[PDB]
Amino acid sequence: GASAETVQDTVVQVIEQQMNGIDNLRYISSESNSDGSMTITVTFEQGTDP
Amino acid sequence: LDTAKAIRQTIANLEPFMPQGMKVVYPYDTTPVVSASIHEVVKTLGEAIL
Amino acid sequence: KRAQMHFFSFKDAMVFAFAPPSVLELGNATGFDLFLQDQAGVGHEVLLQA
Amino acid sequence: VSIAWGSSYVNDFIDRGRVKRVYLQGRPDARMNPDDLSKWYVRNDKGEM
Repeated sequence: GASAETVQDTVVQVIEQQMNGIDNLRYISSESNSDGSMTITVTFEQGTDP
Repeated sequence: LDTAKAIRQTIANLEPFMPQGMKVVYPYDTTPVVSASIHEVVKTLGEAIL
Repeated sequence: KRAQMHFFSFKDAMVFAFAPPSVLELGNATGFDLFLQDQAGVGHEVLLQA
Repeated sequence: VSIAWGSSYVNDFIDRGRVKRVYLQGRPDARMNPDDLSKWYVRNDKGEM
């Protein structure tokens, strides 16, 4: 039952701000949606142990 | 040397959004001693050969 | 494309059907990729126009 | 006791596009000295103070 905006500022942004102090972190992205879902994708450098 | 470089590079991109009267300064920074060490020893090295 | 013209030519709804790249591990989709950001904190309107 | 002196965190709030916190701490002059705390009155069961 949440709007993109609700998922982005209540959940998707409270997480992103902690996404640091992680090794070989190349880049981070995310999505927030009407259906209420969201996903953060933390992509790493070649050679990281998954 | 790569790291200090990269950050300087990340701010260079961010400075151009900063307000009217703020400048970025680098108070502490040990990067230089690294380059000084390698420049010296490298130099002696070559005196050793002559 | 022998099906791309079929609907992509609709005011009703875009129906862009496409094929996956050479190696799937990276994509679903060929060509290029990028994100336009918001470093000024202009807010949603500008970036949307940009 | 732990809201005026011990700035209590209550919830978030968007600030120019970034979630930040909202602290609730009594005024500075009402947590400075030992008798400066006698100022803080509580509620009374029977409505009183």
